[PDB]
Formats: sequence, C-alpha cells, structure tokens
Amino acid sequence: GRATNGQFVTKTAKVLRYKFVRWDALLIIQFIDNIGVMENPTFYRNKSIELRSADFLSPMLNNTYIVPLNGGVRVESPTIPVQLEVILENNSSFIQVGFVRLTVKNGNPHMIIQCNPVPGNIKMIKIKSVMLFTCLIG
Amino acid sequence: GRATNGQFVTKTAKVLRYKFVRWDALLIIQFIDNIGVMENPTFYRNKSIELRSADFLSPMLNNTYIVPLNGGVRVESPTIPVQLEVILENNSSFIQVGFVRLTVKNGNPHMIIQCNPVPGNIKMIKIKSVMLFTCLIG
Amino acid sequence: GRATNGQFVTKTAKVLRYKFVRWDALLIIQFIDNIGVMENPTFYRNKSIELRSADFLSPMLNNTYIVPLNGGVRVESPTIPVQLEVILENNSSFIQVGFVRLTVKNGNPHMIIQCNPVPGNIKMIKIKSVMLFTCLIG
Ligand SMILES: CC(=O)N[C@H]1[C@H]([C@H](O)[C@H](O)CO)O[C@@](O)(C(=O)O)C[C@@H]1O
Ligand SMILES: CC(=O)N[C@H]1[C@H]([C@H](O)[C@H](O)CO)O[C@@](O)(C(=O)O)C[C@@H]1O
Ligand SMILES: CC(=O)N[C@H]1[C@H]([C@H](O)[C@H](O)CO)O[C@@](O)(C(=O)O)C[C@@H]1O
Repeated sequence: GRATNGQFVTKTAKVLRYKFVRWDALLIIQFIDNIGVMENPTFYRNKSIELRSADFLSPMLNNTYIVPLNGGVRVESPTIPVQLEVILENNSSFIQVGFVRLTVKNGNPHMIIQCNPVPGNIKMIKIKSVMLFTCLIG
Repeated sequence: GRATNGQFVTKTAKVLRYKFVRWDALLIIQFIDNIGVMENPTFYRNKSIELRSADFLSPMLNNTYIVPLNGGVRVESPTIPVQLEVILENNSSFIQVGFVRLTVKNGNPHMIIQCNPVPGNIKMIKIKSVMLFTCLIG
Repeated sequence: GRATNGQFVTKTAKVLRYKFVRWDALLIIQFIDNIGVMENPTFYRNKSIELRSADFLSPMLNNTYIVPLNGGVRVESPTIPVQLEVILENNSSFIQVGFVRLTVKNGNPHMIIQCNPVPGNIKMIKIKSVMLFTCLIG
C-alpha cells in the first residue's frame, strides 16, 4: 500500500511520529522525527529523538532503559542497532552503539533501549539514527 | 502471505527456530528462539541463542566463526549487527557488536559470525539480539 | 517483482552496483559489489567497498563522510550500521561500527557514512558488510 502516518506517546507526552506499511504478515515501521538533512551542499545534520529520564521506568537494570508507550502499534520487533548519545547528569556525554526493540507487555507497546555502562546516572538518551523496523506478525 | 515456521540445525544438533515470509524476490526471516520479554512491568529479560565451540568450524581465522547448518533455507543474506556475549574458556566474557550473515557453500547454509579480538579462546557465543534478515533472491 | 539491477557512480567514477525491488511505497536495495564468500569449506572472505578521500566532499566535519553519487535511485533511507575499516594516510587502520544512509540533496543521491574519531586524516574507508536498505517512499 502507501505509507500511513502514526505516532506513539511517552509518559511525559512527547510524541514519537512514524510512517508504516502493514502488508500480509509484515509490518514495516519507520520513525520520522529525526530524518537527517544535508542543510547545504557540504554539511550533514543529524537530528535526535531526545528521551529524558522521566520517559523511562524505574528502577533501571543492566543498562536497559524501558520507554512505556501509548497508542501507535503493538509489535514484537526485531532488535535494531542505532547511534546513541547518552547525556549524564553532570552533562558529560557518550556516543554508543545502542540496541532498540519494540515489545508488548500487558497489551502496551514499550521501547527497549540497551546500551553500554556509563560512569553516572543518565539524564537523556538521544537517538541520532533513522530507525526502521521490519516486523513479522503472527 | 502468513509467517511460515522453519528451523536450521547445527553440527551438535542444536535447533535454530525461525518464522519467514517468502514473497516474489524477497525472503524475510526472523529467528524466534530468543525473543525477549518483559517478565513483569519493570524488568526486560534478554534471551540468548547459545552457540558453543563445537558448532563452529576449525580452524577459526580473523575472529570469524562459521556455523555450518542443515535444512532451513538457502540465502545469501545481508549482514546484520547484533549483541554478542562471548564467553572465554576461563569464563571471562565480553559484550560486543557482532556481525551475522547467512551464506551458502557447496549448497549448504552457514551462519557467519564476526566479532572483535578477545584475550583467549572462545567457549561460547551468545546472541542476545532478535535477528531478522531481509534477503533478495535472484 | 524480481530483483532489478542498477548502480550509482562516485566523483572518481567508481561504480557502486546494486539489486533492488520497488513495491508500492517500499524500496529495498542491496549493494552487491562485496558479497562475501566461503572460498573453500573453512575460510570466509569479506570483500570491501573501497571508498577513497576523493569520493568524499570537503571539508569533513564530525567524522561524517559524504559521498555524492550519480544515477541510481533517490531515497531517504534509514540508517544502517556496518563494518568499516578506516585506513589512515600513514597506513594505520581502524575497524569500526560505521553508520550509513542514503539521502538526497538538490535532487542528488548521497551516501552518508559516519564513524568514530581517528588519530589522523583518512585515506580510505572500506565497507566490509553486505548492505541492504529497506526504504519507505512517500
Ligand atoms: C515477547 C512476548 O512474548 N511478550 C508477551 C508477554 C510476555 O510473554 C509475558 O510475560 C508472558 O506471560 O505476554 C503477553 O501475554 C502480554 O503480557 O502482553 C503478550 C506479549 O506479547
Ligand atoms: C556468496 C557466494 O557467491 N556463494 C556461492 C559459492 C562461492 O561463490 C564459490 O566459492 C565460488 O566458486 O559458490 C556456490 O557455487 C556454492 O559453492 O554453493 C554458490 C554459492 O552461493
Ligand atoms: C532529508 C530531506 O528532507 N532532504 C530534502 C532536502 C533538505 O530537506 C533541504 O535542506 C531543506 O530545504 O530538500 C530537498 O528539497 C532537496 O534539496 O533535495 C528534498 C530532500 O529530500
């Protein structure tokens, strides 16, 4: 078909926009808030999906940050690796290969973001990558 | 169509289950043994596909671990990055971004797992990621 | 449908071959110059897409290497992580998880390759991964 619009919404009401295509057993979904642009002929600007502490569940264990979501779609996605910047409370930051999924618990979608140990508590995780999940249904 | 079930089997007879969708030139395949769950409202549990030494070919060169497989499907997949835990024989372990493919040699499928140098011989590689390959046929 | 052939071409006229499948809103595209082979029953050979300095725009900022392309297709792809080897001018080299995209500026396709800091100027980036992008159109 053609690409349908949609979004999820976080605890703090941040809106995660996306375009999808549901085919037979197949759901493909791209998050569209941070598509990066060449601003001019020589510079590439990454954009971020900024997720703060208050969008994650507490406690956090095993550098696993869970983002309970609302609305949107209910998928058990594969895992995709992405570019993360992780901001510590002291404003230190660390660029990492993070690993994201969509999963469902109690019929609610959640984003699973896993990354590496950091020397502090995290203030914010920025996702600098354009994310697309190809999911299988049923 | 709807998602068909399938599996590969290793030298040591470990069974690698998967769901797929074959469309025209297109084969999409997700491994389903290690789909991770929120066990309760706050904890996310990763599962592993555990591959021991005896599932790989010898000799091993360039931190490339080849897993000759049986049955299943014959695809030259793209490369997907995943979360690996690599267990050394002294039970030390290292978390890495590993890179997997499906390829075919002498009409047999093989899994290609590449990762980083470690200070020892490897006892086991665990794949903590949900793997899905989108492959092109012909 | 069945997988169509195609290519892009760089500033220095290097040819980037690929196979694709355009469905309704969906373009899937695999680069085919570096599909890796088991050369014999025990050895896996990676191949590279070798990109030299003269294929990138200048100046380079934020370890972001832009490869302006010609012909081929015009897609705003998601970001895919890949295996990079980065060769310095002193022939030192660094293996990295790099992150690639296809994007369009002034109606021209460009490849966006991002990677980590290195202690020197880069002579060449080799992409050791088989790249496939699943893109959404419109
Ligand atoms: C990945 C996965 O299987 N998720 C499932 C979870 C967990 O499996 C439970 O913890 C097992 O009881 O269970 C559900 O029934 C749920 O609560 O929404 C369906 C959901 O898709
Ligand atoms: C990635 C790839 O091309 N794999 C192919 C290999 C190698 O190319 C050979 O080493 C070249 O002789 O060859 C086959 O004929 C084979 O033995 O199964 C088909 C297989 O798909
Ligand atoms: C990712 C993205 O949006 N790229 C678009 C760019 C930039 O957005 C411009 O810098 C905004 O003016 O604009 C176009 O009009 C262009 O020049 O080709 C279309 C292109 O797809």
